[PDB]
Amino acid sequence: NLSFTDQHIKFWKKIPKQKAYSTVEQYGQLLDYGRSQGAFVGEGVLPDTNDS
Amino acid sequence: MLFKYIHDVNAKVEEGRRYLSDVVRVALDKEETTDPDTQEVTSTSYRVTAYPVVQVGEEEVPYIPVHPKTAEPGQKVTVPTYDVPEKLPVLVRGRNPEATGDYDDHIWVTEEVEVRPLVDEVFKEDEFEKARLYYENVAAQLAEGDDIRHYYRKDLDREAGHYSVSRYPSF
Repeated sequence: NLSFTDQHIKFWKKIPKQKAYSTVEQYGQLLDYGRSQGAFVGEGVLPDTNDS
Repeated sequence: MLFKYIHDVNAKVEEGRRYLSDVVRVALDKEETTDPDTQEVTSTSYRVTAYPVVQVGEEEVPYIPVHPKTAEPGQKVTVPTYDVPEKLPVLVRGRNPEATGDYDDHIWVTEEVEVRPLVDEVFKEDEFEKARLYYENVAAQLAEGDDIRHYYRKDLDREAGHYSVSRYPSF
C-alpha cells in the first residue's frame, strides 16, 4: 500500500458524536442576561424592569 | 380649567401603553355652545379629562406654605408647565436584517404611537355635583398608587332585571 490508512484520520475521531432523531435538529441559546439600562434608582423608588 | 391636578406615577404605571409618560394631569372645565348669529349661550356642560403630559417650560406662581413652613408677604415659587404630546416612544423586540451571525440578530427597536385621553366624560349643566364627585374619584384612584380602574356611571347603564333584553350575547 502506497496510500494513507485509518491512523491518518484525526478530526473525525475527535469530534463528539450524538444521535439524531430527525432531519431537523433544534437547540436553544442564551445570549444576554438583560438590557444595559442603568442600575441606580434613588431612595424608595421602584426600579425599572428588564428582560433577557 | 376650573380644577387641575398633577400626579407623578411610578415605574409600573409608566410601563403601560396608556401611561407612556411619567406625569398625569386631571382637569375639569366648562364648555359653552354659542349662537352663531349673536352672542347668546344655548347649552352648557362640564367635561372631565385626563392626559399624560410632558414638561415644556416653567412659570412663577404664588407660594402657599404648609404647617411647618412660613412664607413672606410676597414670596413666589417656580413650577413647571405641561402640555399634551403628539406621540410617545415604546421599546419592542426586533431582528437585524443584515446580521452577520448569531450574536447580532435579536435587538430592540423604538416606535412612536398615538396618545389618547385616559378619561373623557361629559356632564350636563344641572349635574355639577356628579362631575365633582367623578373628578374626586379619579384623583383618589390616581393617589392610591395604581392605574385608573373604575369608570362606572349609573346614568348610562342599561336596565337591570330585564331578562328579555339582557339574555342576548354580550361576552
